[PDB]
Parts: sequence; structure tokens; C-alpha cells
Amino acid sequence: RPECFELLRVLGKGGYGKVFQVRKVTGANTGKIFAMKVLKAERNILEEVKHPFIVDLIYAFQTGGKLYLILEYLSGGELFMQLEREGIFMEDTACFYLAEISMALGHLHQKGIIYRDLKPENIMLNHQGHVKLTDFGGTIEYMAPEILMRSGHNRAVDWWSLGALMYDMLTGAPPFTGENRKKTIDKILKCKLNLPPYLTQEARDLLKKLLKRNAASRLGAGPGDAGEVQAHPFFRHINWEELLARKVEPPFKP
Repeated sequence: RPECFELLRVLGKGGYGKVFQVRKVTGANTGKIFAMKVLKAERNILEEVKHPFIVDLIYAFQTGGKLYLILEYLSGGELFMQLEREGIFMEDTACFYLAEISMALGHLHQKGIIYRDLKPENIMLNHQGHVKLTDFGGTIEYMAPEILMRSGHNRAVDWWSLGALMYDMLTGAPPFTGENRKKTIDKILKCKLNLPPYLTQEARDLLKKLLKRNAASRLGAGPGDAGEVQAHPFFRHINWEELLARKVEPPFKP
């Protein structure tokens, strides 16, 4: 119960409730560090998923209206401070972090869980420097059209979002924006895909195939899901067995 854990620091008033980084005192593991989400289902989901790129659930419970989740603490911080730091990622640097995520969305989906968001914010790194999907249910420049004007929904969305990430990985910012919640929205729904020149063919090919306005023909929408995507030759240097075994070295070690 909540009092087993001293509170070390607040992590985010983010979302419904709050999230504390905490340390444990009683019981088995003692003084290990943790993250404790406190909610006055996000749970349901974290409970089944057991996947090396999806944040682990350790304990759950409730009290006086308060439900407490206790997840592994993620020392890597947000992927997209690293972005903040190195401006834009090299095509490889990005193709790494992208594949991982990809096998994560892949799982999620066969378990009928679609992520909707996949901002560059709610993508956490761990001690090792790998990728861990985190916040389930803000900032729209990363979600599909077919949502913004409620349509809509299905695996598609997720993959659109995936472009935005990558695009925003290899280019300092998302594919659509501009100084306005309005015009930004508008600009998405009129999705005139402006590509850089300096992207290799493949990178561009993927994007044009991820960011397609019609979901149905968005690469990855097929019944083959993360199969199609992972298949595309942008990830041709990727050893998918090696990767899901965290035996591949991440280009940044926090």
C-alpha cells in the first residue's frame, strides 16, 4: 500500500491524476526505485502486455478513491529530449528507434490495442537505452487525420503517427504545423506532403507510404500490419530477432 513508498520527486501532473518517482521501504525489493501512477482501462492494458518495448507493470491497487499503479522506472528519459539535443537524427539513428517502436505497435495490435497517440513525448527510454511505450489513455501534430475529424479509428492511425515521428526524427519537426491550433489541424487534413531532398529514396518511400491521407492504403493498414511496414527496405539492415532481444546497440546510451 501507498505508504511502502517514499516519494522522491513528481514526474508529471500529466494526464488524469499524477505520476511520482518513488522508492520502496518495506517488503521484498527494498529501496529499488519506481514510478507510481495515481488515479482518482489504462490498467487493463498494462496488465496483459508483456513485451520488451512496453513499460512493465509491477503492482496495482486502490484506496480512498485513489488507484495506484507502480511501473518500472525509466532512466532513459524521453526519446525526444535526445532529439532536442542532436537536432535531427541520422537516418540510421532514426531507423533504429523506429523499428523497435514498430515491433511494439505490432504486439499491441494483435492484442487489439491501438495507441492513437504515439507522440514523440510518450516514448520513453530505459537504462540500457531502448524504447518503452508508456502513457495510455494534448498535442495533435502526431495523430492521423481520420481522428481530428472523428471518423474513424483502426490500426491505421497508429502508423500515420509513425511517419510523423520518423519525419520529425530526420527533420527537426513534424510534417504539419504552423502558429495555430486551427491552421495546424487544417494543414493536416489537407496533407500536402512536403519532403526534404536529402532523405534517401527509402526514407522518402516509407514516409509517402506511412503518411498517406487515405488510411486503407496507408502502408501497414493491411491484415499484415507491422509486417508490411517492417518489411519495407528502409529497415533492410534490421535483424528483427536480434532487436527484440535487446542485443542491438542503441546509438545513444543515457
